[PDB]
Amino acid sequence: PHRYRPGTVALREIRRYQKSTELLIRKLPFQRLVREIAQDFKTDLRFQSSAVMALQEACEAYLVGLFEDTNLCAIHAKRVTIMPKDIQLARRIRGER
Amino acid sequence: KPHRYRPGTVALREIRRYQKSTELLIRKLPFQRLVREIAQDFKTDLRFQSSAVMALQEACEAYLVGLFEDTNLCAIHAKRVTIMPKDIQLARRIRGERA
Amino acid sequence: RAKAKSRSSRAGLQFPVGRVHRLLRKGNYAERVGAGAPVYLAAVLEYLTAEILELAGNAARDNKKTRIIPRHLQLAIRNDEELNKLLGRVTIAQGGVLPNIQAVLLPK
Amino acid sequence: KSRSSRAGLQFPVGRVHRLLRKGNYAERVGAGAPVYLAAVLEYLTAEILELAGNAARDNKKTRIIPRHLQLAIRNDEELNKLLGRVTIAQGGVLPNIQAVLLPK
Amino acid sequence: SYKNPSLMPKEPHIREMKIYIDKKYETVIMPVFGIATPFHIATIKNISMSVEGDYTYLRINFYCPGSALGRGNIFPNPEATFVKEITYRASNILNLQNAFRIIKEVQKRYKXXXXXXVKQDSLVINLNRSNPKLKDLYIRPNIAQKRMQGSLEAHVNGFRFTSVRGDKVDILYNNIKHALFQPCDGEMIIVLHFHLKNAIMFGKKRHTDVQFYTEVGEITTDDDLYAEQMEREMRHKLKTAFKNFIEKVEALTKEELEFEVPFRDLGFNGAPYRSTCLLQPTSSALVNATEWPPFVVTLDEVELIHFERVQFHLKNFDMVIVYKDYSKKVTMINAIPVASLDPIKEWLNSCDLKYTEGVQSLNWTKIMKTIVDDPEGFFEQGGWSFLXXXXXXXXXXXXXXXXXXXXXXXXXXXXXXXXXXX
Amino acid sequence: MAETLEFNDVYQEVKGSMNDGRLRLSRQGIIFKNSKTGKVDNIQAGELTEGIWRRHGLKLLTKNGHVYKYDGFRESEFEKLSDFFKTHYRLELMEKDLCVKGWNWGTVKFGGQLLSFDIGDQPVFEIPLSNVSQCTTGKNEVTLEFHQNDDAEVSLMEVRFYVPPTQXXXXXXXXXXXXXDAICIFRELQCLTPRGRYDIRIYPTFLHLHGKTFDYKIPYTTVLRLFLLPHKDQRQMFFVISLDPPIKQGQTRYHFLILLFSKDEDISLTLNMNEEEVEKRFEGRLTKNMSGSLYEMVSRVMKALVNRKITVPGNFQGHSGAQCITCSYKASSGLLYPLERGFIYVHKPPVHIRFDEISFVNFARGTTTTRSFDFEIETKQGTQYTFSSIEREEYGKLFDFVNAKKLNIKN
Amino acid sequence: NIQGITKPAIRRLARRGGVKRISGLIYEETRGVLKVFLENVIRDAVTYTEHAKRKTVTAMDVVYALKRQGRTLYGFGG
Amino acid sequence: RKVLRDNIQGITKPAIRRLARRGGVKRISGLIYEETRGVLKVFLENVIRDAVTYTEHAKRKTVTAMDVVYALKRQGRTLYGFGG
Amino acid sequence: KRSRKESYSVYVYKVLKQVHPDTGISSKAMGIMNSFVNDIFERIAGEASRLAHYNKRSTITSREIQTAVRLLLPGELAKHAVSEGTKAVTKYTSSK
Amino acid sequence: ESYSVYVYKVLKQVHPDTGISSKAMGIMNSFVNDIFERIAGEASRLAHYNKRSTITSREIQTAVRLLLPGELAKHAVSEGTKAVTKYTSS
DNA sequence: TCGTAGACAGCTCTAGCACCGCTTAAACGCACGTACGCGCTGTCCCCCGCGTTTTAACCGCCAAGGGGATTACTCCCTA
DNA sequence: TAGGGAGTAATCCCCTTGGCGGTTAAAACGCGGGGGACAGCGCGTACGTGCGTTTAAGCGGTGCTAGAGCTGTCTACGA
Repeated sequence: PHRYRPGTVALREIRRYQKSTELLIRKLPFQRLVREIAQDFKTDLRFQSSAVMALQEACEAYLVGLFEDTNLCAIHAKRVTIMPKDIQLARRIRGER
Repeated sequence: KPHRYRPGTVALREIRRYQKSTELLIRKLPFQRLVREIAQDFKTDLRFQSSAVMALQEACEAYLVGLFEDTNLCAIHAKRVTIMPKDIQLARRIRGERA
Repeated sequence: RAKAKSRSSRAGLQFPVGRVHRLLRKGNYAERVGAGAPVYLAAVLEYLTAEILELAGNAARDNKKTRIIPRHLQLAIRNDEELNKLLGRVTIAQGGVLPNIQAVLLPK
Repeated sequence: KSRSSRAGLQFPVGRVHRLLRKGNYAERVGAGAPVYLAAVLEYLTAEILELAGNAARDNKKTRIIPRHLQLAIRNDEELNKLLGRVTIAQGGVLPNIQAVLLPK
Repeated sequence: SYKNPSLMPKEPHIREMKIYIDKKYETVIMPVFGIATPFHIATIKNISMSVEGDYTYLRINFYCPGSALGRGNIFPNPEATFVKEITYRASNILNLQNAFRIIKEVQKRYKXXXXXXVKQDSLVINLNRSNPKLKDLYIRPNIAQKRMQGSLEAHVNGFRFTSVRGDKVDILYNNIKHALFQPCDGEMIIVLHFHLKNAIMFGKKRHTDVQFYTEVGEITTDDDLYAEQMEREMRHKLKTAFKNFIEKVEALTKEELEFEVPFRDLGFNGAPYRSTCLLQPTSSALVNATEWPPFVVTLDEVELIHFERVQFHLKNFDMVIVYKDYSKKVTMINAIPVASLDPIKEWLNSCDLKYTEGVQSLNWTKIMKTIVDDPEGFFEQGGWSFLXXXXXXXXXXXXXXXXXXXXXXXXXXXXXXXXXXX
Repeated sequence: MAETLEFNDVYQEVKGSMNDGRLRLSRQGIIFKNSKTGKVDNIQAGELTEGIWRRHGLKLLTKNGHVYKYDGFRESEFEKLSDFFKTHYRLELMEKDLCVKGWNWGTVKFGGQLLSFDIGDQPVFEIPLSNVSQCTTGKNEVTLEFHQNDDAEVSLMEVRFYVPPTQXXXXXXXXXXXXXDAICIFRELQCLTPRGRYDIRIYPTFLHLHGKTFDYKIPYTTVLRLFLLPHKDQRQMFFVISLDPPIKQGQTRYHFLILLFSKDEDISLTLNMNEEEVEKRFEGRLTKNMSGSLYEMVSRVMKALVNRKITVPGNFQGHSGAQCITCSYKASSGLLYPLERGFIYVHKPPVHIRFDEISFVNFARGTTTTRSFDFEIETKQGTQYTFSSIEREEYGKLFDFVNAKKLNIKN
Repeated sequence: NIQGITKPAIRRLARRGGVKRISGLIYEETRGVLKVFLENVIRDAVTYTEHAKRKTVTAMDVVYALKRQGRTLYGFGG
Repeated sequence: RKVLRDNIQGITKPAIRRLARRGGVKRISGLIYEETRGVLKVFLENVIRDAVTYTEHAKRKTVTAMDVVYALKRQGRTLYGFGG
Repeated sequence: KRSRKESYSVYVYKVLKQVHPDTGISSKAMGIMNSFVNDIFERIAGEASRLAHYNKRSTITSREIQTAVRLLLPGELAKHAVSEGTKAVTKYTSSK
Repeated sequence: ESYSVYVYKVLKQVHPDTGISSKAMGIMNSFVNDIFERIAGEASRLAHYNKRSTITSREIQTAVRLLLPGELAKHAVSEGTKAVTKYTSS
């Protein structure tokens, strides 16, 4: 009975998914959430879904750059356990605050 | 004695003192010599506005202030007292002038 | 024609209409601009600057200094929500800093 | 008969010059300015097409894809330096293998 | 280990130089220089291995001061000299790794053998005419992995949550300290929570916060307005049957068991459970019974109150519930509103606690260990006047020429040469 | 009395798994001729005073302080050897089996040649001074260093106790430990791996790192090839040592020693050895007293003690007279000094690269002039050394020096 | 429904982030900053979408929104 | 008039220290120092370059604060007061 | 041959005296505010140019400038600026 | 409209052995519109700055060297000036 | 200041939501395995501060000057 | 295709570029040196991960109303 040792799997997922461009969360809960936030000011918002995928890719790539900066915070700590302190640090040094 | 204080509590008083203040810290003559130096290092024929010199000192010390806040806010997460260039490397990195 | 009366007063304001209309003709922003729109702009900017100078005079009264220093202006721009967020990338000539103090840096 | 022929350019000086007529950036149009503009556009066009051919032959493919263009972004950092926050549809990133994350 | 010389080496492992683990005798036979000594599992810390090629190295730490006494005292004889660690070596031509990995599950089942064993009294069931028997109740902590459902049955010195399985969870009245009733007044659950005084053994574990809710939620994955009539009518009929259950257990408890009403007037979204949900007071408790777990505090054993981090742009600050019992550990409630600060302050003034804030923080369990050195002696050492401020050893401010220059700018009298436009 | 009841197959446990021998008996004494060493042991009618019947065998307690652990005797040998004893010895072989309790509460008692750890009148060992290698004390853990005689079986190496710190007492026989003689004295040398400052004293066949916390021995097995390295500004002279075997700390090893010495570590060094003695000992490389530094005359001594030449450092200057530049590798800024047979790093950690392992070097070409080129190396053993953040005027010279060493290039 | 993003999709993002040991409070932090960036782009695009006198939302609103904040996408028009 | 040298190295330690104390930095290893000399400086060279790109466009040997304004707004490094 | 220098100083100078007569001034602050207003004027005017191109419109109403305000800067104070400007527009467009 | 006809023709001139996706062409016309309007707006600014009415290659070159200084810019200026000179020859 | 740029009234088009249905997969989760963050401990260590020198930043005043602010003809460009 | 636009010509004029004789004040060196910075224990508590299943997605297909695209005719406000 084998139980795969972690980290090398994460290396393969770095080599695969940081290379790849595909969606991680599935499309339909995403789109439901898109129209869910869209209703907050106005009704009747028909969506050319190409724009929705475009903003999906844009926000996810923003998240990925944020993950990079958060991992920069982690290695600055010389640690591996992640804190939202570090995330807001990445915000304010990014220039959000 | 000569009474040595806590080495930095007087400097803390100085930090609180000067952060209230708004004036320059770079003296005009080697600064202007630097301006003439580096400008002619690009290109000669330098007739200068001293207004351009003072605006440059404002801009460069404002960039210094950006470096200071980047330094000290990394020093928040440094949990250290002595300063590393690594802080400034991450400062330029998240600043994005080089990454 | 008649006397060139102040259209600033026709907006109840300080600002000149035909001058800013010349400015929009100079800036080449469009072929044309609706007539109340630069007046709308001038009124908006007047209100904005009014909020600014009001809070600046409030902070100067907090300093009890009539003659304006740029640290009045500095703590004015630092001590806000909205325009403080809006005006981030701007610094001030002889501005000063936020004198931040850390008690974690202070010994016990 | 077009000005792309007199300038020797590939890009339409008529189309760019009409969009400058629909531009109203200044008063009048000095006719050498859209020529110089389309020349620099053709320059950077051939530049990025050579970069795309190099990224395609480094990945042994033929169809131009934005993954090759993203390799040109992430690997030729002049492009990412000019286009910092400007992003690319279906690009990915580098799987950037850092030093500490490796064993030993 | 062995208290018998006849408890011998069952195999003399001196004949093999083979290490051996013996869980059935709760010991381990180790060849200590040709002396295959048995060793108690309760005398050993742990073991690990380092590879260098063939001749690996095994450290074996033992229970000793610095390892089990400290240098706790479940073996309080430190001046009797112990062993700290030993270190074996073995090449590779082994079984030592195999006997090495056994110590893990040996200590697992050995501390399983060291079980903690609060079993309540068997409740006398009273199936009478005045028996409040309330169906459709959801226990949390659940017995199975699913949400267990059942039916609560009230008696004279206990309740009887008869499960769907029929497991009669008996909730003694001398067990409950804080009975809670969150209504469904806009809520998604309407709970009969019964905070006990005992961690009672049921389901799999020993529980004190046990709640009995009924989820009546709305949006899930599966102009007329009659489904909202259905929703209002079913919420109201269920909640009024629950009020009947309240006034019938008050006909059985005789108004002795407080269904402590949520003080949602002083409600806020705090987080001592570190999940911001509806926090509002009750009789002697702040509560978060709208979720799991419900928050139970005792206002009564509180010496005083220190608010933490009351400082600019700290909308989500904390507060030290300085208890009378410093063995009772103190929670720091995240997300305390600055708006809800002063009403809870004057509510603490109604708890006879003068409102005392602060910004600074420290290790609070360290301060618990500091005040149990001497309770009134720490009070001599400033006490909780330490929470604010009490003198120092420095100057003050002392500034100099902090004034506007006479030669400074003032573009007052600008110009009169002005006109209009064309 | 009886002549012999001979054994040729029974153990005497002599410091670990020490196998069988030859237990003959004589008419006054008891003869052990080992099957590995051949040393003749005689325990006579006056020496044998007790034999412990623990698991069984004649664990013979003489009054020597010695424990002759004869072992491999069944319960039937409890009397038929006692019938051997019944003329003059008449030995009451005690049944115990003193400590099966598995329980550690007992007393450490210094024996004169032995050491007891008594558990309720029944100790667990009396392992002799002859069967210990070294013994230091501690606080509160006395370090007993049993250096085993290279046994491939289960081999006990290090033992330590909870010993209260000689509370109204002293290290009696612990002070009566073995002498591991100092010749030359190198105190308070500043070491980077480990970070701090320690001490060194030179013994005739090895050395001792002395200090406070992590301070050990330096066998000449460890030194294998002298590595002399300068500084890029020559204000220092690094001195990095291939500690092969690595000495340890208690958690990890010490694979390579970095010594940060300035150019001003300048003192004459007294090798306390005669000129006629070093021509015997050092093969004409030192005499007694040559002046120098804590680098130069040190490395003269070190070349003498390794009796091995120098892997020459990189005398190839990269740019502006520097030996190399600091660079980022393994999240450490340090100096990549080339070698005659490889490379060496400083200061985290002591990464020694060989030339006869490098399959190729390979390039990760960066962009900005502020150190973006990256210079990785794949060796034939798979050990990749991926050096990051290199300049241009320096990397272009590194390129020429790598092609001078013919280390192949992938891109 | 902020929990429409699954924690495994976040782990997918985080190994696409290349980030290893992840606290539980990381997830809702990221959800909040997600909603921030989200709602800013939504606010601006919806604002011009109302100003564009239309209901059906195209990608030119995305172009203009990402333009103004400088978060500009290539591939679609500009 | 003078050889263009030794003025960035002419920048003294305690001036930098004063800047970092209004910067609020508490204790500093110098090795930061020369680092800073290069980075701010280059950025300065950058905007001087930009100013050169203005001033060569401006057909002058005179250097004004106007080109500073155009640069700093194209920097994102915005400043008021000195609007010329 | 006149070539008069031009700014906007006496306006805000007088409004300063409208709400703070006692408070003095610096020409430092005058440069601050002139640089500020030329900045914000440029920003909103260029965004109006952008969006007039985006709406494909030769004209720019104050619908355009109102959404350029509200897009470019939020705030209830921005809505109050909309209120004041709408007031002055309904003023002058009524020829009053 | 698009320049996708012209971009595809320049593609099949300088790399005829190269297929293309539609998103690649979208990338192409994307930075075409982007950098075109960047240069156009900065040249409009510089037409406003030094009191200028019509625009030539001097201001465009200056806007380039502001935006991108370097040697790619140098060869861009070289190609632009030689194409302008080729237009000037007739 | 005129005339055309959206405005208004129609005419016609296709797209995501609604609807029925079932397979395939993302993910909770539960206990098991795990590994490093923080506190303790120890071991240093490099600018802070005090004395002291010491050498450079800056005003008065001189001395002119030179590229630019200002206004006048004159030839040149484009929707 | 004509009338506004950029350039060459003349006259003058403000700033600073250089620099010395003074002024005073910021900074480096010598040295104590201590409060702060950084590497092993140690452990346990939060984080990574096999099997069941539990339910979400959306395509295989079709309807559809309505906001949007295209066409004809038209009117008033900044230039």
